[PDB]
Amino acid sequence: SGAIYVGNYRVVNRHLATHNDWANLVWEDSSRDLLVSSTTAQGCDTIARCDCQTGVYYCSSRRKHYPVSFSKPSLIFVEASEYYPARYQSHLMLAVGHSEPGDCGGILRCQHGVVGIVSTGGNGLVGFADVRDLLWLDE
Ligand SMILES: Cc1ccccc1CNC(=O)N1CCC[C@H](C(N)=O)C1
Ligand SMILES: [Zn+2]
Repeated sequence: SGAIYVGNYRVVNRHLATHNDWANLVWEDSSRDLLVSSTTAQGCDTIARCDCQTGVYYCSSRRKHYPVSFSKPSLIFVEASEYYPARYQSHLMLAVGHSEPGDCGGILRCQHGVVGIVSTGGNGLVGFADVRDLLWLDE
């Protein structure tokens, strides 16, 4: 679990969105596993606007932060799950690092701010949904 709170927006994994997220829907994209809802309170987070390929992520299944080198956002095949059929997930970045399904929502950050959130993984890999291209989150 986990979310990004920037301005009057809450960014969550689309597969973990609540009934309240859907009732306050701003934008969603199944191919990216992202959903953004509106908030009444002002958020605590800053979004990175950069091309960093290193950063640090929070891993809830270890209660620890880990440094990672990750690939640029790209189109990657993801096997069928209970949430989605087998498909290509877009804007996904992979890195070597521990992850389990409940780690989805953990933030990846570089020195410029929030880069993305955990969305997939397994076998010593962790995959992050990028948010750096969503320039509208800042206004
Ligand atoms: C092993 C692991 C580690 C971290 C996260 C997930 C997993 C394994 N489940 C998994 O990949 N999916 C279920 C949740 C939604 C995911 C998606 N983006 O399509 C697909
Ligand atoms: Zn950066």
